[PDB]
Amino acid sequence: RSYGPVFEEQPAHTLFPEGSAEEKVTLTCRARANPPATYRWKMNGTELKMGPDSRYRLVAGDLVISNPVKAKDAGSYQCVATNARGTVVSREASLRFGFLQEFSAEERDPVKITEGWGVMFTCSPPPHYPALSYRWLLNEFPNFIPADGRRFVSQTTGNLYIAKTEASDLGNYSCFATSHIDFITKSVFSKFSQLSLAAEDARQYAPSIKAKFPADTYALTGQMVTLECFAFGNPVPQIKWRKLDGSQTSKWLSSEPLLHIQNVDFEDEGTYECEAENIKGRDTYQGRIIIHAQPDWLDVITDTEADIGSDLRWSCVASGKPRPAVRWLRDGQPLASQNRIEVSGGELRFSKLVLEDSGMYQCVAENKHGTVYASAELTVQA
Amino acid sequence: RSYGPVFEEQPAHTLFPEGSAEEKVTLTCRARANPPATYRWKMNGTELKMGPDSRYRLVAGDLVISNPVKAKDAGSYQCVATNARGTVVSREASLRFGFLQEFSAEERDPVKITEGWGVMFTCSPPPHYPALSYRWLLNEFPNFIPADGRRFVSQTTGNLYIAKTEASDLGNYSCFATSHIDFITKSVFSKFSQLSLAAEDARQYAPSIKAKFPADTYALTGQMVTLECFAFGNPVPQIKWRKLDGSQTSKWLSSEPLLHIQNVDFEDEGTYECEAENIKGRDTYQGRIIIHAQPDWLDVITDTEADIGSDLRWSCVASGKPRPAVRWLRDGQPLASQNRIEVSGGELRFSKLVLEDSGMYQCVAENKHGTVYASAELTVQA
Repeated sequence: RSYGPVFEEQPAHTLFPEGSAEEKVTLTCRARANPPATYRWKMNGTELKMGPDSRYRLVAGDLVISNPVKAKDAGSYQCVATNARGTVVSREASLRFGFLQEFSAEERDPVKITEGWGVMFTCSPPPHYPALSYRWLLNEFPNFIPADGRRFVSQTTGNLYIAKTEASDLGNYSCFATSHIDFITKSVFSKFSQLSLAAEDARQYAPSIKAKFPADTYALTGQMVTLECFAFGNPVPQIKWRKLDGSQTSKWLSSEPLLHIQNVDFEDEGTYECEAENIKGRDTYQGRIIIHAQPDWLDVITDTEADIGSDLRWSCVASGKPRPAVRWLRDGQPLASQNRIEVSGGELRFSKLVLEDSGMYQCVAENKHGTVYASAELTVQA
Repeated sequence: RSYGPVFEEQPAHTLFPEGSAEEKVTLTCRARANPPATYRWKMNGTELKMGPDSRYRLVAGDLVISNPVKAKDAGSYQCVATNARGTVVSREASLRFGFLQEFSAEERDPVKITEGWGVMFTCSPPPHYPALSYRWLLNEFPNFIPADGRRFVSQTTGNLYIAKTEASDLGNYSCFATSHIDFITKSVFSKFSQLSLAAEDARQYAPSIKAKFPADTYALTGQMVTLECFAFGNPVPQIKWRKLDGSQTSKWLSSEPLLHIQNVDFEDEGTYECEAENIKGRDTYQGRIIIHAQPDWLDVITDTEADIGSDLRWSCVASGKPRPAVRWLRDGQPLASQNRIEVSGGELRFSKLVLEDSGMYQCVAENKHGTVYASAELTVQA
C-alpha cells in the first residue's frame, strides 16, 4: 500500500578536513516510501539550487558537494523527503571545516627566572578548528617534555607550567599542537624560546595553584569531563581532587593534575575541589560541574487512521534539560492553532477531521543543546 | 689511590632456551676497584656454594652455571663486589627457562554450525613459557589462515574467530603456536578439527563483539600495548577504535581488530572503545589502560669525604609509579636508624661521623614494577 516518507538515514554533523585529497563531501539521507520519495536539500533554511552547472548533485537522497569550502559550504543542511502522501523534514546537520595553521614565523621571547620559582610558558596557538591537543618540546623535535608532576601542559590553553624550575630546565622551549580528525592527524610546533635562570632561591614555599578550571562547567549526560589543576611550589606540590558532599569522610577522586569523569550523569553535578599540598602548606580551588541533557523522546505520535468528522488526540513528550519546547510540522511546514486545529505545547488536537487533513506530521522537541524529530502519517477516511 | 668497588656491568634478567646445544649459562658482573675487587654470587638471598665439585664457576666476576635446569637454577641472582674499602651489591637478575611442549596427541572435537553464524575454535595451547604467537592452519601445514577481516586469531588465547561462516570454510583446523627467544624459533601445531556447516541462514544480523580486551590493562612507560577486538556479524563487521576524551570531535586510532600504541607514556592512560559495525547495527566495548613506571633516579649519593665528628647529609630521590620506597645499605647490609645514624626514607643523616663510618653505601628505590640501585663511598678523615 501507499504511505508517506519515513526516514531510515538522516544527515549527520560533518567536519571536513581541509586539504585532504577528498575533493567532495557527502551528506546522507534515505527515506522509505510508496511510491519511492523524491528529495530536496535545504541550507540555512533555504532550498539548494541544483542543476548540472551546480556544485551539488544527488545520489539517491544523499547530497554531494564538489570541492567543499567553508566560505560557501559551511552551514546547516536539512533533507526533505516527499511523495504523494506527504512531506517530512530531517534533523539538521552542520558542515564545518577543520584546519590548523602553522605558528607565526616570528622568533619567541626568552624567559629568565630565579631557579626555584615556578614558571609558565605561553603557547599562543595559531588559528585552528576544532580544539587541539598540546605538548611541549625541549630543544628539538621529538624531545617532548613528559608529564612528570613538575612539568604540566594545559590542554585548554596549551601553556607549559613548571612547578619549580631547576638547573636541568635550561634549554629552549616549543609548543607542539596536534589536530586529529577522523583518521587524519596534523601537528605543528612553534619556534623555540630560551629559558635562562638567575641565582637560585633554595627556600621552600607553600603551593599556589596557577592552572585552574572554570567556575562553572556545563556538560551533557553521557559526555566525558576533564578538569585541570596545577600549582607552583617548593617542594613540588601534590594534587588531590574531591567532590564536596554532605559526607564528612575523606574521599578522593584523583591524585593527579587532571580529574577525569567518564560518562557523566546528573549525579555528577556538584562542586569539585582541587588541593595542592607540600610540607610548607596547601592551596585549594573550587568550581562547579552542571549537568544538562539533549532532548530525547518519551512519547511520540504514530500513524493514525481516523474517520472524517472525528476528533483526534495527538501528543509528543520529550525529556531533556533545560526542559525542551515542542513545536509541530505538517508536511514539512510549521503547524499552529487554526480553524479546527489547536496546537498547545506537545499536544495537537483536531476537531472534526476532514478528508484533507490526511498527510505527514512531525513534532519537534528542542532545547539549548539539541533537537529531536518524530513523524507520523495521518489518514482521515470517510 | 684505593677506592671501593664500582659496578660497570651488572647481571641482566636471563631466559635460557631449554634444549639448545648451549650446555651452560653466564650471568655478567664487573666492578672496577683498587685493589681489584673479589666477587660472590647470591641466589634468592643465599650465597652460592662454589668449588670444583660445584656446578658454578667464576670468570672474572661473571657467574657460569653448567647444565642449567629450572628445577635447580631458576631464581633470582645477585652479584656482590668487595675490596678493602667496602662492599656493594648489584641489581638482581632473574634466570628463567623457556620451553614449548607439543599439543596433546588426542584427536580434536569437530564443530558443526549453521552457515552464516560466526564461530570460535579453541586453541588450548600446551604448556609453555614465555607467551607465544598464534596462527591457524587449514587442512595442512603451511596453509595458514590469513587475517582477512573475517577470520581473526587472538594473540592472547590463540583462539580462531570467523565472523560469518561461509561454504569455503569447510575443512579441518589446527592451532599453530610459535615460541621466539633470542634468535631461536620453535613452532608446534595441533591435530586438526573438522568444521561442517548446517543449512545456511542468509538473514543479516547486527554485530556482536566476541573477542575483547581487559577491563583494565596496566602498562609501563616506553612499553608497547596491543588491544584486541573482534565481532561476529552478517555482513562481516568493520572495527574502529577511539580513546574517550573531552573533545566532541570524531577521532579514530585504528580501523582493524588490533589497536597498537607504541612507546606509551602517561598521556596514553584512559578509556578506549572498540566499535563493531555493519549495515544492521553496532556493538561497542570499553576498557582502560593505566600507565605506571619503573623507578628511576632523580638524585643520588656521590662519593663524599668528611672530617671526623662532622655531620653529613645524604639523600636519594627516585621517580616512578607507584611512588617507590627508598631503603639503604652499608657495605651490602641493610642500614637502619641507630646510635648516630638516622634513616628516614630517601634521607640518611650522620651525627658526628667516626673514622669507622667510612665504607660503601647504597640507596635502593623500589616499587611493584622494579628496583634501582645507587652507590657511593664515604671517606671519614680525621
